[PDB]
Amino acid sequence: SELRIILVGKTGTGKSAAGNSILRKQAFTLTKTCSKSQGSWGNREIVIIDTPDMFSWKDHCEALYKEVQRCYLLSAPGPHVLLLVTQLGRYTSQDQQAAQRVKEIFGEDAMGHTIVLFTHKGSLMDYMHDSDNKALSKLVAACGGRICAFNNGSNQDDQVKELMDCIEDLLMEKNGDHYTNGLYSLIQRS
Amino acid sequence: SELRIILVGKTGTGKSAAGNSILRKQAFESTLTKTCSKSQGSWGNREIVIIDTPDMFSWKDHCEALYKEVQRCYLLSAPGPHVLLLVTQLGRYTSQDQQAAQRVKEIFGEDAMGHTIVLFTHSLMDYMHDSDNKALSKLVAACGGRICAFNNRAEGSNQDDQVKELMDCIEDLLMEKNGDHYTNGLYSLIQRS
Repeated sequence: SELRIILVGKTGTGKSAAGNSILRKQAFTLTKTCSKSQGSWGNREIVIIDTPDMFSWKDHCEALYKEVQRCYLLSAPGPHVLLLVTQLGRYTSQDQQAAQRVKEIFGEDAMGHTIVLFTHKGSLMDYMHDSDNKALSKLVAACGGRICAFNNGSNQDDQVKELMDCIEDLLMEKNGDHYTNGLYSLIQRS
Repeated sequence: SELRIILVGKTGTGKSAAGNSILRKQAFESTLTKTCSKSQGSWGNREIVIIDTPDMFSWKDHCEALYKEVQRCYLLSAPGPHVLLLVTQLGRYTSQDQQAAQRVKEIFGEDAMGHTIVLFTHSLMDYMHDSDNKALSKLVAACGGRICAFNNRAEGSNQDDQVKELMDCIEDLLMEKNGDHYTNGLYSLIQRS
C-alpha cells in the first residue's frame, strides 16, 4: 500500500531536504540523477523519487532523456503526488520552467496530482492574497489551490503532518489512485 | 550480424521513402510520421534493420508523446544504431534541418555525430561546391564528410546503385568504428529495463 511522491523543482529550493523531512532520515552540490528512497509516516509506506536540477533547466541532452526514463522506471506505475518545490516570495522563470517541465515530462494532467510546496526559514495565505505574481497564481490555480508552506523536532513533525494532510486530501479526492500516462503503460508491458 | 539504421530528419525530406529504397519494399508509409516504426530487410549477406522516427524529433518543443517516442526509438534500435541517417533535401538545408541535427545530439548524445551520415534526397560534389550554406558545411564537417545523394523515385538498376553508394559509406564508417554500433547510458538502461 505504498504512496509514491516525485520531487520536482529548481536548484536551491531544498527539494532533497523536504524529502529527508518527509521520510525523517538522510534519504537524499547539484542533483544530477534520480534517486529513490523508501520510508514511512504513520501507518503509511512512502516512496520518494528525487529528480535532477536539470529537469528545471531550459535545454535538453542525452542525460536528461536518460533521467526522464529512470524517473518513470523508479516511480512506475505512476506517482500519487508530484511535489513542486518552490521558495516563498522567490517564484522566478526558473520555477515557471520547472512547472512547465512537469507538464512536458508527465503530461498536462499531472498538475491534477501536483501540490506546490513553499520553502522558507495562514501566513502563507496572507502572502498568496497579496502576491502580484501572475505566473504563480496560474500555477496554484492549475494545482487546485493545493499549497503547503515548509521551513527547511516538534515543529518539523508538525509541518510534515501539515503536508501529509494535503497529500491525504488529494488522495481521498482521487480515491487513492495514482497518476498514469501512455509511457507508464509502455513500461508496464515491457 | 544485423545492421541497425535510425532515420532522422525534418518533415518533407522523404525520410520514409529513403528507408523503403534501402529495404527495396514499402516498409514505411510514404502525411506526418507520428510514431517510430521498425522494418527489416536485407542487402548482401547482411540483415538491415531500419528505425523510422517521428517528424516531431526535428521540432523545437517537448511533450509526453515525444518522451514516449524517444523510449520506443531506443527500444526498437537497442542495443544501438550502427548508423544514423540524417535525411535532408538536396538544395534545401534550413533552420529546421539544423534543429533536426541538433536533436540527434540531444536525443542520442554529442558523440552520435560520429555515427551520422548525411543523406541528400533529390554530381552531388558539384551541388556541394555550388552551395554557400555555412551551417550545412558545419554539419558535413561534424559528420566527417560522410555524405550521400539519393533519388527516392529511382527504380531497378539506378535504385541498386544508390543503395550500393550508401552501403559503401556505411561500410567505411563501420570499418572506422571496427564494426561497433553506437551506444550510450540510455541504451544500457533500456537493455536492463
